Amino acid sequence: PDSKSMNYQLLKTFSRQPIQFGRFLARLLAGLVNTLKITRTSKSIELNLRIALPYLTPQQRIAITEKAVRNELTSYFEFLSIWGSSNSKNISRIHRIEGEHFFHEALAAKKGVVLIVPHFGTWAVMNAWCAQFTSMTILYKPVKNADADRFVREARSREQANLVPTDESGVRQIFKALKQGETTVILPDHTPNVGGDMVNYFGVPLASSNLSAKLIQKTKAKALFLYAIRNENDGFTMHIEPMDEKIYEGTADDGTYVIHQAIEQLIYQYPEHYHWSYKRFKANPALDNIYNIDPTEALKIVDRLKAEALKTSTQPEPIQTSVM
Amino acid sequence: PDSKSMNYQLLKTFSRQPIQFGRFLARLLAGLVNTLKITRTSKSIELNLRIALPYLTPQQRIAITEKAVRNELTSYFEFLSIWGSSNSKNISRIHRIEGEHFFHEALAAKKGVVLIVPHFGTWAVMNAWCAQFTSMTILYKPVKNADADRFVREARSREQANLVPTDESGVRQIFKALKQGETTVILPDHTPNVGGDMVNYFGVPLASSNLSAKLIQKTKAKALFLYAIRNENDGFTMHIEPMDEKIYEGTADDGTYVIHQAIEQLIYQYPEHYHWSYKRFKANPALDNIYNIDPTEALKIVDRLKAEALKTSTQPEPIQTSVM
Ligand SMILES: CCCCCCCCCCCCO[C@@H]1O[C@H](CO)[C@@H](O[C@H]2O[C@H](CO)[C@@H](O)[C@H](O)[C@H]2O)[C@H](O)[C@H]1O
Ligand SMILES: CCCCCCCCCCCCO[C@@H]1O[C@H](CO)[C@@H](O[C@H]2O[C@H](CO)[C@@H](O)[C@H](O)[C@H]2O)[C@H](O)[C@H]1O
Ligand SMILES: CCCCCCCCCCCCO[C@@H]1O[C@H](CO)[C@@H](O[C@H]2O[C@H](CO)[C@@H](O)[C@H](O)[C@H]2O)[C@H](O)[C@H]1O
Ligand SMILES: CCCCCCCCCCCCO[C@@H]1O[C@H](CO)[C@@H](O[C@H]2O[C@H](CO)[C@@H](O)[C@H](O)[C@H]2O)[C@H](O)[C@H]1O
Ligand SMILES: CCCCCCCCCCC(=O)O
Ligand SMILES: CCCCCCCCCCC(=O)O
Repeated sequence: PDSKSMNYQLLKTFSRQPIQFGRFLARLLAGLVNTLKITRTSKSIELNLRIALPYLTPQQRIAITEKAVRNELTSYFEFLSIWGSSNSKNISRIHRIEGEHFFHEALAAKKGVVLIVPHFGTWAVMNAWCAQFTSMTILYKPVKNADADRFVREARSREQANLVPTDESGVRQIFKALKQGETTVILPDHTPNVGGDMVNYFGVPLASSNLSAKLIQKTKAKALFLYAIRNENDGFTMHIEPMDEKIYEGTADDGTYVIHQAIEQLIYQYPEHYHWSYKRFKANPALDNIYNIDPTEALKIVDRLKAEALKTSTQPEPIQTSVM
Repeated sequence: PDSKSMNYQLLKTFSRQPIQFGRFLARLLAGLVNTLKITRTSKSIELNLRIALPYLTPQQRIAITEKAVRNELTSYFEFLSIWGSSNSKNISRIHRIEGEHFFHEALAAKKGVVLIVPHFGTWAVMNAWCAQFTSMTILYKPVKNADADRFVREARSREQANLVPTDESGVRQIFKALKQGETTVILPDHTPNVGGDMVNYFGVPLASSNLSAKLIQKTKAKALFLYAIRNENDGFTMHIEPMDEKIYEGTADDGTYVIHQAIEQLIYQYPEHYHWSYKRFKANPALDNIYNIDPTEALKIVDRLKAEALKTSTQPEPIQTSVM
């Protein structure tokens, strides 16, 4: 009787679509199979977990890898439902919130609020809820495909999000919004398309955005660390956590490192909910090709590198922050 | 602008489903990724094409393999739409029919009609159309999953198909229906679960059903060879072709071989429309593990085997039909 290798509701919904729908979807899936994109993604997830969580045993690593594949794909289907739904419904999708106090307090302080959202869990579900208490200005990068871009921006417009370009005009508009006491959402854990700073990530110096830290340290806005995880029964639990006050100290690179620590701790606790498909660890000049070589050699290069970042740090010369 | 890496209608339909739908579908897809079923299927398609069409060049073989992956997946989504639709709509899905004359003539003869349908193209689309001219009795094997079985049988009941078990009681009911001048549909190109006859298939002796030939040679029913191919624009072209009269001669094994020839010719003409995922070539005691070993060694074993089936055939002893 081995089970739920389909549901009848599923089959009936697919069955009621036009033939064109099925043909287009099959062409999409087949394109994914024929170009090996699915295998490539699975292997990048596996390598990333080997890099960041080297203490897992082979068995634990298999369970986590399989669950992370499942969970990230699930998150993206969930995003489809979220971006097809009204604000009311998306708000009612939040069943439990932890740390709401810090959000309302940060809004009371009227110094601005920077919501720091890693690519983790079902993060797109939080926006509707946040939006009922504050205006939000958000960096937006148009999706490469026009129809998808279209869809996403109906979603964001329904949320009343103020979308701004991912360039210095968008950054200026975010500074302005924070000055007025409003809110922005930054996902800080991808590699910037242009620039910037070599900041350690799981012990590996990686080129990293400084945006969060620059906004926070200049405006003295409050920084909150946010994430949402699906519940056993169709709901989500949202978590709001204040950023360590160290984030205000030092250079933007120092604050960036504090954000990195928060991300690391979240992953350590919930490794199966991080979105591991992204090829983050390529962002070092020694690591440009680690997703394209033999996984074991890749790991040896990474280990060499983490080994040098320690002594060059006790050493007074800035080896690891030098960009060439 | 590279394109139709999604459509907006697609995204909006997925977006309007409940969150449960997305979670269940992602769990399904992820299960497929995590158990390597997708890679395994792709490799079985590739091996089957190497076995049956050894004259293809590597480039031609890649184009055909990719198109066959696309086309079989497309066929199954099309089956979903067909089995969710009314008879009227499914009939209007047939835009062009070739050889309709032979079908109406076979019904006029009132000796019964056996429709021989390879697993090819979009074969499930033909049933509704056939059903408006004749009653149909069909072998049915319950789908392993209960919900899917459910769905499929609403589809067949709406078609007024008389489903019968895949055992000798079903065979007796099909004989009875043919005696009355009615029609049956047999898909003859899979390996039987129990028995039977070593019949050459692309030069390889494979255990094969004899059902079609036994029905046809006893009842003298007319045998028609049927297949449907999707058109450029959302329709399908159906093809009805009389079976070579040799099918009436000799043993059931001889008639089975005539069906095999018809299938071979259809594949030679339309290799991209055959459903190549099925592991048909395992059905020989020398070939039990060819989908699980190195593809080149597999092909060497197959070539050895086709090499012996020739001389043992000119030789008077029945080497290849001996079942042990
Ligand atoms: C219909 C097929 C089934 C549906 C599921 C398809 C999964 C598609 C995921 C492909 C890989 C991720 O694809 C990537 O997703 C992110 C969101 O994370 C998009 O990001 C886009 O939306 C987010 C949030 O509104 C913005 O912050 C971002 O600026 C914008 O570019 C990227 O533009 C897209 O390239
Ligand atoms: C100029 C920096 C030099 C260092 C680069 C070295 C190698 C890079 C390692 C990982 C880089 C992956 O390269 C690319 O980065 C961009 C921009 O962040 C990603 O884009 C992604 O991040 C941005 C920022 O949150 C999101 O708006 C978007 O949803 C997402 O898809 C691309 O999906 C990825 O293909
Ligand atoms: C919701 C996910 C997306 C939908 C697409 C899913 C593709 C599923 C295909 C899996 C592999 C094929 O799965 C197989 O299909 C054939 C039809 O060809 C089914 O066959 C079933 O229906 C046919 C026609 O009504 C009958 O002749 C047969 O007796 C019956 O068992 C098998 O019971 C099933 O095991
Ligand atoms: C007892 C015969 C001894 C020879 C067997 C030697 C190895 C077999 C090689 C290929 C066998 C594959 O083994 C199995 O055959 C059965 C029955 O036909 C298939 O079942 C399939 O064929 C039947 C007959 O049309 C369809 O009703 C059904 O839709 C389809 O899924 C299974 O999908 C396949 O898993
Ligand atoms: C610790 C692993 C590196 C961080 C980057 C993960 C972000 C996932 C976003 C999904 C995607 O766009 O591919
Ligand atoms: C010439 C290749 C062998 C014939 C069997 C193909 C039938 C495909 C049915 C699809 C499936 O059930 O896996």
